[PDB]
Amino acid sequence: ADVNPKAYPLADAHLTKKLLDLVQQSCNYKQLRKGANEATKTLNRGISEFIVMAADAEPLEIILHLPLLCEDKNVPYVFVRSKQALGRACGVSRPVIACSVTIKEGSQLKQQIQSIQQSIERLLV
Amino acid sequence: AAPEYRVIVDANNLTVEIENELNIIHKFIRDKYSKRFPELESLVPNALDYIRTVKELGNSLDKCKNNENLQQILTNATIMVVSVTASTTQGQQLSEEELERLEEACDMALELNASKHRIYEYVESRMSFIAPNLSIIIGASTAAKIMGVAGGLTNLSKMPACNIMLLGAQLPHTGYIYHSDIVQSLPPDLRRKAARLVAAKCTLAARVDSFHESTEGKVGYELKDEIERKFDKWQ
RNA sequence: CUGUCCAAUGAGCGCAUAGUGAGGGCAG
Repeated sequence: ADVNPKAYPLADAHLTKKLLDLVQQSCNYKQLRKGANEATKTLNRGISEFIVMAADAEPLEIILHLPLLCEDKNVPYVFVRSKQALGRACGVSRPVIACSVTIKEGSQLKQQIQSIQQSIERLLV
Repeated sequence: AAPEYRVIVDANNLTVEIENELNIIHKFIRDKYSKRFPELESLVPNALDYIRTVKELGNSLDKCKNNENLQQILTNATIMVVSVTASTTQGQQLSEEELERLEEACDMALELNASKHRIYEYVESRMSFIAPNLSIIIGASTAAKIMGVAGGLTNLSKMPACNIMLLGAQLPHTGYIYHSDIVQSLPPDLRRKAARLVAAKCTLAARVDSFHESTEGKVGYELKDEIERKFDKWQ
Protein backbone atom coordinates (compact mmCIF):
# COMPACT_ATOMS: atom_id res chain seq x y z
CA ALA A 1 0.00 0.00 0.00
CA ASP A 2 0.92 3.67 -0.37
CA VAL A 3 2.66 5.74 2.30
CA ASN A 4 2.78 9.53 2.56
CA PRO A 5 5.42 10.50 -0.02
CA LYS A 6 6.94 12.62 2.78
CA ALA A 7 7.91 9.58 4.87
CA TYR A 8 11.22 9.25 2.98
CA PRO A 9 13.23 7.03 2.86
CA LEU A 10 10.94 4.10 3.68
CA ALA A 11 12.49 0.73 4.50
CA ASP A 12 11.32 -2.25 2.46
CA ALA A 13 10.26 -5.42 4.27
CA HIS A 14 13.81 -6.74 4.59
CA LEU A 15 15.41 -3.60 6.01
CA THR A 16 12.35 -3.25 8.19
CA LYS A 17 13.10 -6.61 9.81
CA LYS A 18 16.76 -5.71 10.48
CA LEU A 19 15.98 -2.28 11.86
CA LEU A 20 13.35 -3.62 14.24
CA ASP A 21 15.70 -6.41 15.33
CA LEU A 22 18.51 -3.96 16.02
CA VAL A 23 16.10 -1.65 17.82
CA GLN A 24 14.97 -4.54 19.95
CA GLN A 25 18.59 -5.40 20.75
CA SER A 26 19.34 -1.80 21.59
CA CYS A 27 16.43 -1.76 23.95
CA ASN A 28 18.14 -4.69 25.68
CA TYR A 29 21.59 -3.15 25.67
CA LYS A 30 20.09 0.14 26.92
CA GLN A 31 21.18 2.27 23.90
CA LEU A 32 17.63 3.11 22.98
CA ARG A 33 15.62 6.30 23.49
CA LYS A 34 11.93 6.07 22.65
CA GLY A 35 9.62 8.91 21.63
CA ALA A 36 9.89 11.87 19.29
CA ASN A 37 10.78 14.09 22.30
CA GLU A 38 13.64 11.94 23.57
CA ALA A 39 14.89 11.36 20.02
CA THR A 40 15.07 15.11 19.53
CA LYS A 41 17.21 15.41 22.67
CA THR A 42 19.71 12.78 21.49
CA LEU A 43 20.19 14.77 18.27
CA ASN A 44 20.67 18.14 19.98
CA ARG A 45 23.06 16.44 22.43
CA GLY A 46 25.02 14.70 19.66
CA ILE A 47 24.65 11.14 20.95
CA SER A 48 22.61 9.53 18.20
CA GLU A 49 23.72 6.60 16.07
CA PHE A 50 20.65 6.73 13.80
CA ILE A 51 16.93 7.59 13.86
CA VAL A 52 13.91 5.41 13.03
CA MET A 53 10.39 6.81 12.52
CA ALA A 54 6.90 5.43 11.89
CA ALA A 55 5.34 6.58 8.62
CA ASP A 56 2.17 5.67 10.49
CA ALA A 57 2.40 8.87 12.62
CA GLU A 58 -0.61 11.21 12.30
CA PRO A 59 -0.20 14.16 11.53
CA LEU A 60 3.11 13.12 9.94
CA GLU A 61 4.32 16.68 10.70
CA ILE A 62 4.73 15.79 14.40
CA ILE A 63 7.98 14.01 13.55
CA LEU A 64 9.11 15.85 10.47
CA HIS A 65 11.63 18.05 12.36
CA LEU A 66 13.76 14.97 12.95
CA PRO A 67 15.02 14.57 9.37
CA LEU A 68 15.96 18.24 9.52
CA LEU A 69 17.90 17.97 12.77
CA CYS A 70 19.43 14.83 11.27
CA GLU A 71 20.50 16.40 8.03
CA ASP A 72 22.29 19.12 9.99
CA LYS A 73 23.98 16.73 12.45
CA ASN A 74 24.74 14.15 9.74
CA VAL A 75 22.76 11.37 11.36
CA PRO A 76 21.05 8.60 9.32
CA TYR A 77 17.27 8.41 9.55
CA VAL A 78 14.87 5.87 8.12
CA PHE A 79 11.16 5.17 8.10
CA VAL A 80 9.17 1.99 8.76
CA ARG A 81 5.49 1.64 8.03
CA SER A 82 4.07 0.77 11.43
CA LYS A 83 4.15 2.70 14.69
CA GLN A 84 2.58 -0.28 16.51
CA ALA A 85 5.42 -2.38 15.20
CA LEU A 86 8.00 0.16 16.33
CA GLY A 87 6.30 0.24 19.71
CA ARG A 88 6.76 -3.50 20.16
CA ALA A 89 10.43 -3.32 19.23
CA CYS A 90 10.89 -0.61 21.90
CA GLY A 91 9.42 -2.89 24.58
CA VAL A 92 6.27 -0.77 24.65
CA SER A 93 2.64 -1.89 24.48
CA ARG A 94 1.92 1.49 22.89
CA PRO A 95 2.69 2.89 19.46
CA VAL A 96 6.01 4.66 19.12
CA ILE A 97 6.44 7.14 16.26
CA ALA A 98 10.12 7.87 16.66
CA CYS A 99 13.09 6.46 18.47
CA SER A 100 16.87 6.85 18.59
CA VAL A 101 19.69 4.38 18.89
CA THR A 102 22.22 6.19 20.99
CA ILE A 103 25.99 5.96 21.09
CA LYS A 104 27.39 3.61 23.78
CA GLU A 105 30.94 2.98 24.94
CA GLY A 106 32.52 -0.16 23.54
CA SER A 107 29.17 -1.34 22.23
CA GLN A 108 28.86 -5.01 21.29
CA LEU A 109 26.24 -3.65 18.87
CA LYS A 110 28.87 -1.49 17.10
CA GLN A 111 29.32 -3.71 14.00
CA GLN A 112 25.59 -4.17 13.59
CA ILE A 113 25.01 -0.43 14.07
CA GLN A 114 27.69 0.44 11.49
CA SER A 115 26.03 -2.02 9.07
CA ILE A 116 22.54 -0.53 9.57
CA GLN A 117 23.96 2.98 9.17
CA GLN A 118 25.44 2.04 5.76
CA SER A 119 22.15 0.50 4.54
CA ILE A 120 20.31 3.71 5.43
CA GLU A 121 22.92 5.93 3.83
CA ARG A 122 22.32 3.89 0.67
CA LEU A 123 18.59 4.74 0.63
CA LEU A 124 19.42 8.49 0.74
CA VAL A 125 19.48 9.72 -2.88
CA ALA B 1 15.80 39.58 9.41
CA ALA B 2 12.63 41.61 10.11
CA PRO B 3 10.75 38.40 10.90
CA GLU B 4 7.11 39.22 11.60
CA TYR B 5 7.06 37.19 14.79
CA ARG B 6 9.39 39.58 16.58
CA VAL B 7 7.03 42.42 15.70
CA ILE B 8 4.11 40.50 17.23
CA VAL B 9 6.11 39.46 20.30
CA ASP B 10 6.81 43.12 21.03
CA ALA B 11 3.34 44.27 20.21
CA ASN B 12 2.08 41.61 22.63
CA ASN B 13 4.44 42.91 25.38
CA LEU B 14 3.11 46.47 25.02
CA THR B 15 -0.26 45.01 25.80
CA VAL B 16 1.08 43.92 29.21
CA GLU B 17 2.60 47.30 29.94
CA ILE B 18 -0.71 48.97 29.03
CA GLU B 19 -2.64 46.55 31.24
CA ASN B 20 -0.34 47.51 34.14
CA GLU B 21 -0.72 51.28 33.65
CA LEU B 22 -4.48 50.86 33.22
CA ASN B 23 -4.61 48.99 36.51
CA ILE B 24 -2.67 51.77 38.22
CA ILE B 25 -4.89 54.49 36.70
CA HIS B 26 -8.00 52.64 37.84
CA LYS B 27 -6.66 52.54 41.41
CA PHE B 28 -5.83 56.26 41.19
CA ILE B 29 -9.25 57.13 39.72
CA ARG B 30 -11.07 55.09 42.35
CA ASP B 31 -9.16 56.85 45.12
CA LYS B 32 -9.68 60.35 43.77
CA TYR B 33 -13.43 59.86 43.11
CA SER B 34 -13.82 58.23 46.52
CA LYS B 35 -14.82 61.60 47.96
CA ARG B 36 -17.60 62.32 45.47
CA PHE B 37 -19.15 58.84 45.58
CA PRO B 38 -17.38 56.39 47.94
CA GLU B 39 -19.86 53.50 47.56
CA LEU B 40 -19.56 53.10 43.79
CA GLU B 41 -16.40 50.99 43.57
CA SER B 42 -18.22 48.23 45.48
CA LEU B 43 -21.10 48.45 42.99
CA VAL B 44 -19.12 48.48 39.73
CA PRO B 45 -16.43 45.74 40.04
CA ASN B 46 -15.14 45.94 36.47
CA ALA B 47 -12.40 48.57 36.31
CA LEU B 48 -13.25 49.85 32.83
CA ASP B 49 -16.97 49.90 33.61
CA TYR B 50 -16.17 51.88 36.77
CA ILE B 51 -14.04 54.47 34.90
CA ARG B 52 -16.66 54.91 32.17
CA THR B 53 -19.29 55.28 34.86
CA VAL B 54 -17.24 57.92 36.72
CA LYS B 55 -16.63 59.85 33.52
CA GLU B 56 -20.38 59.78 32.86
CA LEU B 57 -21.60 60.71 36.37
CA GLY B 58 -19.07 63.42 37.27
CA ASN B 59 -19.93 65.86 40.04
CA SER B 60 -23.71 65.33 39.94
CA LEU B 61 -24.84 61.89 41.16
CA ASP B 62 -28.57 62.58 41.32
CA LYS B 63 -30.72 61.33 38.39
CA CYS B 64 -28.01 58.87 37.28
CA LYS B 65 -30.61 56.27 36.27
CA ASN B 66 -32.17 58.71 33.79
CA ASN B 67 -28.98 58.95 31.77
CA GLU B 68 -29.21 57.17 28.39
CA ASN B 69 -25.45 56.58 27.94
CA LEU B 70 -24.95 55.06 31.38
CA GLN B 71 -27.68 52.63 30.40
CA GLN B 72 -25.24 51.65 27.64
CA ILE B 73 -22.50 50.86 30.18
CA LEU B 74 -24.12 49.05 33.12
CA THR B 75 -26.94 46.52 33.58
CA ASN B 76 -30.29 48.00 34.53
CA ALA B 77 -30.26 46.20 37.88
CA THR B 78 -26.87 47.74 38.66
CA ILE B 79 -27.92 51.21 37.40
CA MET B 80 -30.79 51.08 39.87
CA VAL B 81 -28.66 49.94 42.83
CA VAL B 82 -26.13 52.73 42.21
CA SER B 83 -28.89 55.32 41.70
CA VAL B 84 -30.43 54.42 45.06
CA THR B 85 -26.95 54.43 46.66
CA ALA B 86 -26.23 57.82 45.14
CA SER B 87 -29.20 59.40 46.89
CA THR B 88 -27.65 58.52 50.25
CA THR B 89 -23.93 58.75 49.46
CA GLN B 90 -21.79 60.47 52.07
CA GLY B 91 -19.44 62.36 49.78
CA GLN B 92 -19.23 66.00 48.77
CA GLN B 93 -19.19 67.63 45.36
CA LEU B 94 -15.73 68.00 43.85
CA SER B 95 -13.84 71.25 43.16
CA GLU B 96 -13.75 72.42 39.54
CA GLU B 97 -10.07 71.52 39.59
CA GLU B 98 -10.32 68.05 41.07
CA LEU B 99 -13.29 67.33 38.71
CA GLU B 100 -11.22 68.51 35.73
CA ARG B 101 -8.14 66.41 36.60
CA LEU B 102 -10.36 63.38 37.20
CA GLU B 103 -11.91 63.78 33.74
CA GLU B 104 -8.45 64.21 32.21
CA ALA B 105 -7.20 60.88 33.54
CA CYS B 106 -10.50 59.17 32.63
CA ASP B 107 -9.98 60.30 29.05
CA MET B 108 -6.39 59.15 29.24
CA ALA B 109 -7.52 55.73 30.42
CA LEU B 110 -10.16 55.14 27.73
CA GLU B 111 -7.67 56.17 25.03
CA LEU B 112 -5.19 53.73 26.49
CA ASN B 113 -7.82 51.03 26.47
CA ALA B 114 -8.80 51.55 22.85
CA SER B 115 -5.15 51.23 21.84
CA LYS B 116 -4.90 48.18 24.02
CA HIS B 117 -7.74 46.60 22.07
CA ARG B 118 -6.32 47.65 18.75
CA ILE B 119 -3.11 45.80 19.62
CA TYR B 120 -4.81 42.73 21.08
CA GLU B 121 -6.64 42.38 17.75
CA TYR B 122 -3.42 42.78 15.76
CA VAL B 123 -1.64 40.11 17.79
CA GLU B 124 -4.64 37.76 17.38
CA SER B 125 -4.86 38.15 13.63
CA ARG B 126 -1.14 37.82 12.97
CA MET B 127 -0.66 34.91 15.39
CA SER B 128 -3.55 33.05 13.82
CA PHE B 129 -1.56 33.42 10.63
CA ILE B 130 1.92 32.63 12.02
CA ALA B 131 0.96 29.59 14.11
CA PRO B 132 -2.77 28.92 13.53
CA ASN B 133 -2.76 25.65 15.46
CA LEU B 134 -0.57 26.78 18.37
CA SER B 135 -2.67 29.92 18.80
CA ILE B 136 -5.91 27.89 18.94
CA ILE B 137 -4.57 25.91 21.91
CA ILE B 138 -3.08 28.59 24.17
CA GLY B 139 -4.30 31.84 22.61
CA ALA B 140 -2.40 34.25 20.37
CA SER B 141 -0.80 35.96 23.38
CA THR B 142 0.73 32.98 25.20
CA ALA B 143 1.75 31.59 21.84
CA ALA B 144 3.58 34.83 21.06
CA LYS B 145 5.30 34.68 24.43
CA ILE B 146 6.64 31.17 23.93
CA MET B 147 7.69 32.05 20.37
CA GLY B 148 9.59 35.16 21.47
CA VAL B 149 11.68 33.29 24.03
CA ALA B 150 12.25 30.38 21.67
CA GLY B 151 13.29 32.62 18.83
CA GLY B 152 10.73 31.68 16.23
CA LEU B 153 8.50 28.89 15.02
CA THR B 154 11.35 26.77 13.73
CA ASN B 155 13.46 27.00 16.90
CA LEU B 156 10.38 26.16 18.96
CA SER B 157 9.58 23.03 16.93
CA LYS B 158 13.11 21.67 17.41
CA MET B 159 12.38 21.68 21.14
CA PRO B 160 11.11 18.77 23.23
CA ALA B 161 7.84 19.29 25.13
CA CYS B 162 9.49 19.16 28.55
CA ASN B 163 11.59 22.24 27.68
CA ILE B 164 8.61 23.95 26.16
CA MET B 165 6.85 23.67 29.50
CA LEU B 166 9.80 25.44 31.16
CA LEU B 167 9.84 28.52 28.89
CA GLY B 168 9.45 31.76 30.84
CA ALA B 169 9.93 30.06 34.19
CA GLN B 170 12.28 31.31 36.92
CA LEU B 171 4.95 27.09 42.97
CA PRO B 172 7.94 25.55 41.15
CA HIS B 173 8.72 24.88 37.46
CA THR B 174 5.92 27.09 36.10
CA GLY B 175 6.41 29.01 32.86
CA TYR B 176 4.20 30.63 30.26
CA ILE B 177 2.15 27.47 29.60
CA TYR B 178 1.33 27.26 33.31
CA HIS B 179 0.21 30.89 33.40
CA SER B 180 -1.89 30.43 30.29
CA ASP B 181 -5.65 30.87 30.39
CA ILE B 182 -6.55 27.31 29.42
CA VAL B 183 -4.41 26.01 32.30
CA GLN B 184 -5.60 28.60 34.78
CA SER B 185 -9.28 27.77 34.27
CA LEU B 186 -8.59 24.69 36.37
CA PRO B 187 -8.56 24.35 40.18
CA PRO B 188 -4.99 24.74 41.50
CA ASP B 189 -4.79 21.05 42.36
CA LEU B 190 -4.86 20.05 38.67
CA ARG B 191 -2.71 22.82 37.21
CA ARG B 192 0.64 21.10 37.26
CA LYS B 193 -0.47 18.05 35.30
CA ALA B 194 -2.64 20.33 33.14
CA ALA B 195 0.41 22.40 32.23
CA ARG B 196 2.30 19.24 31.37
CA LEU B 197 -0.56 18.11 29.11
CA VAL B 198 -0.98 21.48 27.34
CA ALA B 199 2.78 21.69 26.78
CA ALA B 200 2.84 18.27 25.13
CA LYS B 201 0.03 19.15 22.70
CA CYS B 202 1.47 22.60 21.96
CA THR B 203 4.68 20.82 20.97
CA LEU B 204 2.71 18.81 18.36
CA ALA B 205 0.84 21.93 17.26
CA ALA B 206 4.06 23.91 16.81
CA ARG B 207 5.63 21.23 14.65
CA VAL B 208 2.60 21.06 12.33
CA ASP B 209 2.74 24.86 12.19
CA SER B 210 6.44 24.91 11.28
CA PHE B 211 5.49 23.09 8.09
CA HIS B 212 2.53 25.33 7.38
CA GLU B 213 0.00 22.60 7.59
CA SER B 214 -3.55 22.38 8.90
CA THR B 215 -3.55 26.13 8.21
CA GLU B 216 -7.21 26.33 9.24
CA GLY B 217 -6.41 24.95 12.66
CA LYS B 218 -8.11 21.58 12.31
CA VAL B 219 -5.24 19.94 14.26
CA GLY B 220 -5.21 22.76 16.80
CA TYR B 221 -8.91 22.15 17.35
CA GLU B 222 -8.65 18.36 17.58
CA LEU B 223 -5.86 18.79 20.08
CA LYS B 224 -7.81 21.35 22.05
CA ASP B 225 -10.90 19.20 22.37
CA GLU B 226 -8.76 16.18 23.17
CA ILE B 227 -7.24 18.34 25.95
CA GLU B 228 -10.60 19.56 27.13
CA ARG B 229 -12.00 16.04 27.31
CA LYS B 230 -9.27 14.96 29.74
CA PHE B 231 -9.97 18.10 31.68
CA ASP B 232 -13.54 16.89 31.98
CA LYS B 233 -12.40 13.40 33.05
CA TRP B 234 -10.39 14.79 35.97
CA GLN B 235 -13.25 17.30 36.23
C1' C C 1 0.41 -11.57 41.25
C1' U C 2 -4.95 -11.43 37.96
C1' G C 3 -8.72 -8.54 35.60
C1' U C 4 -9.63 -3.58 33.55
C1' C C 5 -8.85 1.70 32.32
C1' C C 6 -4.76 5.23 31.03
C1' A C 7 0.19 5.96 29.01
C1' A C 8 6.52 7.50 24.46
C1' U C 9 1.13 11.62 20.22
C1' G C 10 4.78 10.93 27.48
C1' A C 11 3.46 7.55 32.81
C1' G C 12 5.30 9.38 37.14
C1' C C 13 8.79 12.98 39.26
C1' G C 14 9.54 18.38 39.88
C1' C C 15 15.77 24.20 41.75
C1' A C 16 19.50 17.29 37.62
C1' U C 17 14.96 21.66 35.72
C1' A C 18 16.80 24.26 28.33
C1' G C 19 15.29 18.84 33.25
C1' U C 20 14.02 13.53 34.00
C1' G C 21 11.86 9.16 30.91
C1' A C 22 7.85 4.04 32.19
C1' G C 23 5.31 3.52 34.36
C1' G C 24 0.10 5.26 36.84
C1' G C 25 -5.63 4.77 38.40
C1' C C 26 -9.36 1.42 39.77
C1' A C 27 -10.87 -3.90 41.12
C1' G C 28 -10.00 -8.73 43.07
